[PDB]
Amino acid sequence: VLVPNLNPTPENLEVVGDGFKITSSINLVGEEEADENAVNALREFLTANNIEINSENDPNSTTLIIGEVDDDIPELDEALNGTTAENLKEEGYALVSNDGKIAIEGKDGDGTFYGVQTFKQLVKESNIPEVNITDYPTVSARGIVEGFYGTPWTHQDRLDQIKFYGENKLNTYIYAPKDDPYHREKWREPYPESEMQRMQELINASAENKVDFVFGISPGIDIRFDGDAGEEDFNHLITKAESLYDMGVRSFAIYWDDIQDKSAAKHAQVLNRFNEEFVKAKGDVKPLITVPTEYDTGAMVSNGQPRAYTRIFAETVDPSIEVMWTGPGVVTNEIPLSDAQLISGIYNRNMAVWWNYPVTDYFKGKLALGPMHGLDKGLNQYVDFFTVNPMEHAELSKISIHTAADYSWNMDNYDYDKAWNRAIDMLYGDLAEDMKVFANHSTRMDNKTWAKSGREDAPELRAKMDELWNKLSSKEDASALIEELYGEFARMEEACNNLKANLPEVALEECSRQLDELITLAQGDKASLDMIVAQLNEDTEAYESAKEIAQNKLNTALSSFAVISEKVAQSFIQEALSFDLTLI
Ligand SMILES: C[As](C)(=O)[O-]
Ligand SMILES: C[As](C)(=O)[O-]
Ligand SMILES: C[As](C)(=O)[O-]
Ligand SMILES: [Ca+2]
Ligand SMILES: [Ca+2]
Ligand code: NA
Repeated sequence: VLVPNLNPTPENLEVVGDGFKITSSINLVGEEEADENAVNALREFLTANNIEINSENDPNSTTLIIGEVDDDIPELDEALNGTTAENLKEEGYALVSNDGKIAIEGKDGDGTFYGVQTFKQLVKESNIPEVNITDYPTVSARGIVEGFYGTPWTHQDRLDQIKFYGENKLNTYIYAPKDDPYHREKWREPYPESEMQRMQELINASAENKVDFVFGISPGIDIRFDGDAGEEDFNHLITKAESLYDMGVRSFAIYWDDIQDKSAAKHAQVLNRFNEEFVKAKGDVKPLITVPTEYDTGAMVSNGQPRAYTRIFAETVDPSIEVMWTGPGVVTNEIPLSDAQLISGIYNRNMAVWWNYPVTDYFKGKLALGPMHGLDKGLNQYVDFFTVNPMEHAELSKISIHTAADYSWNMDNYDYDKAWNRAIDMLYGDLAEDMKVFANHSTRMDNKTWAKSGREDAPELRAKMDELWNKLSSKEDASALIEELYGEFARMEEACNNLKANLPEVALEECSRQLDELITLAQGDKASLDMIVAQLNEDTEAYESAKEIAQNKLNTALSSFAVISEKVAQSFIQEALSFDLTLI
């Protein structure tokens, strides 16, 4: 039995046997000791898969042994056969499946939860490969920052995301929706009881899935620093955090991104005192997180030094506080190692990243369905906290989010093309190949001004198109390539028609306009080829009809709100329109 697709990619995986079939009922050893959340996740799986737990041990049944390094379970030590989570970093685990026994040992509880996650990905129709795995993340915090503008996620969207994060070993969710005044416009005041159950449902869902629910506060709207409105407003900040602490919040983020009010020393004072009086006082609270007013390299540095704010902020903030930045720009092609080194150097600490992809709020007509791209594979040298800013489109965000889980857990081995393919395969099953056709055309984000990021759209198709123009302007035979391109354009329309018919409403409601748009472009792309063949056949009537169709298909794509494949399927039409074979 083969190893299924896994996400994230485990650090170490060795195929050690032929694989075995899990029995209809199993022996469960260790559930009394092992991490509750981890056991609950196992039980949920076993139920959904029709695998019963024996009330009494039967040596003919499959044995599943679960626990932590701390625990003393001899059945665990036996089944692991020398493999252990003892030497592993936090969230690490060991997984051994060999000859009727599956053994999960976490370095800690989060770790046993993640082991279960790998187990659930390993098992297909009762069959499991025989493997030994030791696994642990590259980066210590890995998650989503809910920082996009436009229509907020629904409550159900959120619950589903949290469960999705847990399944793919993402441990951070920074909560900050624009339709929640208690994070900004009413930052001072605690949640009323009418909003309590909703917030409780998020806190509990997060805790169950080993996701740190980070509560992001943006006081900058109207926060006062100076004098006694300032001792007032700082105490309001404590009051709020205390009312959230009582609900179960153990992680906090304070934003200075939108304030116009701009004093590094004042922002950092609030942060430091909050840190001493709250986060250190509670003992229970994770390191404080902040977003400075200058949060991209262009805004932070000028002329080979930091700008005023950044120098003062870096000098004043406690070393234990987590500082976010977006890379070399707000939305940018890359975070090269050199940029992380620079910023990390200025702050004399490991940085946190806020990565603005797949967010599309700055160019909402296009969907960002690409992988993590442009992020240095050695980034962990200067960064120990990684978040992505997703789209308002929760369901379709899962594709790039899937790749972020792999990038941040197994950075050194991250392969953007393979990770992209794995995301669509795992998310879309039988609809995967059709989803690839469409999503391949919608990875590159570019608002034509300040914001651009992402793998280029449909690169292989781009290259074939370029080859066509090259052959045709070189008096070379392009017969076979013309045939091949007709096939690609027909395949584009076919895949989109399939997705329209078979995608669930939850995806379809996010992408239906972009599906129609790629159909229109595929049809304009076909017409474009018809122009070429017409010229080759010296059929002016066929040329003129195809030209009129191609121009129409281009014009509708340009007018529509939806945007896709600008540099490829769209641009090909304009290229064909302007091309004239008779001059070669
Ligand atoms: C600052 As933004 C990338 O959420 O528009
Ligand atoms: C084609 As590339 C190395 O910019 O992903
Ligand atoms: C570029 As033409 C042949 O439509 O004038
Ligand atoms: Ca335990
Ligand atoms: Ca358009
Ligand atoms: Na033409």
